[PDB]
Amino acid sequence: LPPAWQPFLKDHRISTFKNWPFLEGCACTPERMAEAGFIHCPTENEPDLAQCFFCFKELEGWEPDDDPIEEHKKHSSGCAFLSVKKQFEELTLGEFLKLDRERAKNKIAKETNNKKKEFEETAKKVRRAIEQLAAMD
Amino acid sequence: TLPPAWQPFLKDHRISTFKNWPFLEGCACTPERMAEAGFIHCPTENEPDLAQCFFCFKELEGWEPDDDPIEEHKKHSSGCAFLSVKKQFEELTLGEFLKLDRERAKNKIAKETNNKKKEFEETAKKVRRAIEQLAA
Amino acid sequence: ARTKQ
Amino acid sequence: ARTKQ
Ligand SMILES: [Zn+2]
Ligand SMILES: [Zn+2]
Repeated sequence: LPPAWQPFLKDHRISTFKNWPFLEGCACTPERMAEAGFIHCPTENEPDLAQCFFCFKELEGWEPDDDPIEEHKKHSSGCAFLSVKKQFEELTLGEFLKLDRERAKNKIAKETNNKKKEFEETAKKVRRAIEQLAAMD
Repeated sequence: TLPPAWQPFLKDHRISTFKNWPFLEGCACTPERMAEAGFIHCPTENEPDLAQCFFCFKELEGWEPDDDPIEEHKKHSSGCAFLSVKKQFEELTLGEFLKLDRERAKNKIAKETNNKKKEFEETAKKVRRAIEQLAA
Repeated sequence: ARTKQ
Repeated sequence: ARTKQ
């Protein structure tokens, strides 16, 4: 399958959890995170960072008795992947294409929502600098 | 956006391949109907009306306007699993689809293999002939 | 039609 | 668990 679509497959998603700290004895294992749609996106700063592949919600701060599904419902109730009940292979191509369109939309929405935030931050700085000149300063 | 490898599974892609197809309105083997039957247009300098099943890779030239592309496909490549496929592309399950693409990859390899055999037999023919001539 | 020959 | 920041 093309790389673009691999995140739709659980075994791919599991394979992302390279150094996941929570393992057996825990509620949020790699298996269970992946069943819930998450992938592992670690960084230097947020080493337990995980992201829904579908709605792109990013969650860190994971505790061991967290149920990844219950967490995904709480933090991103809108996510259509939570509605999906059939296994990947039991999907029709129509249904699958419908979903991938919804994912592309979510992705765009997220990128858009970031740009707005960066911009609003930049505007704040510019405004401030101008206010400071107007102070006679 | 489906990867280019899988585009041929879509009828509207297949239709789009018939850039300078001669048989159009009035005719039984229109681009629409060739594509509904699984063909793509693979013209050449030498075989300008050449068409190929995307699935079983059968290549058919010699098209006449009254030809029903489906009936021609059944006749020339009855083995083709694409002919079994009743459902529309989007009504297929992913399991069913993946099953098919695995069969296409098999057919492709079989076809590649069948070409190599032919080239070899062709080269053998030449070598034979050259040796016969030198025996003289 | 007929097979590529 | 909690959102990014
Ligand atoms: Zn989600
Ligand atoms: Zn065929």
